[PDB]
Amino acid sequence: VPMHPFVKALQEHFTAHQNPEKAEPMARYMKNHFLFLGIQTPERRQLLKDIIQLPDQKDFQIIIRELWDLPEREFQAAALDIMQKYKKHINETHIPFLEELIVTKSWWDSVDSIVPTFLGDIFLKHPELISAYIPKWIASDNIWLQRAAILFQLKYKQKMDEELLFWIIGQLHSSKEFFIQKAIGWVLREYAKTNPDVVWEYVQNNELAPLSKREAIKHIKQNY
DNA sequence: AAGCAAACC
DNA sequence: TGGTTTGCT
Repeated sequence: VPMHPFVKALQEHFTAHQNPEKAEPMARYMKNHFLFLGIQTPERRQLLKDIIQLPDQKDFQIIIRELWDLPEREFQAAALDIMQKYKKHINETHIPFLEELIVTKSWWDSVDSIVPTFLGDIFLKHPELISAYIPKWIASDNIWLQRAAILFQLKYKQKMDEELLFWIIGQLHSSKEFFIQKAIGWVLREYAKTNPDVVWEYVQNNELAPLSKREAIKHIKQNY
């Protein structure tokens, strides 16, 4: 049961506007890993906006954590919306907190919302800290930390550390896991928008699961 | 923005 | 495999 007044209010307000009809397909979409209230993003953003109508920064981790502990998935989605409002106060001291969010209530919807934006931004400012986390994540056999290691650079474009990217991919290319094979294909395809020749050379000369290779070269294969 | 792509099956 | 739904940048 949440103790922070803001979370209490959000819980009451979301619950007051739940839609059981929508809840069922939303839950099915996430392979029924989570309960849903049945509130999609536009309404969920409006309901969050109602409650803002913003707690001191000292509270933001407590608020996020309490929301993460609530059963229905919309509360974790709201928590990420809230974390965005504290963007300027998030720094390298918060990486362990982000780790906790990644490995708790884990699924692609939360992890993909955490990793390329919040972790991506942190490691851009603190690239000398990557070696303290990325190898650990690779060795963890937690697929969501592994996906984090792959996707934190997803939006980097010209800022991509190519050698690092390819090393990470090499470490994880033999994973049987769909979410890892797919993340590899995704990040390669995305980076190929920036540096297509380098991605082509990588996939032509380094082993990848067929899913990963196909997804990587989806848009550039017609150029070679 | 709308061009894109995560899921889903 | 590739069409559908939803949401991000």
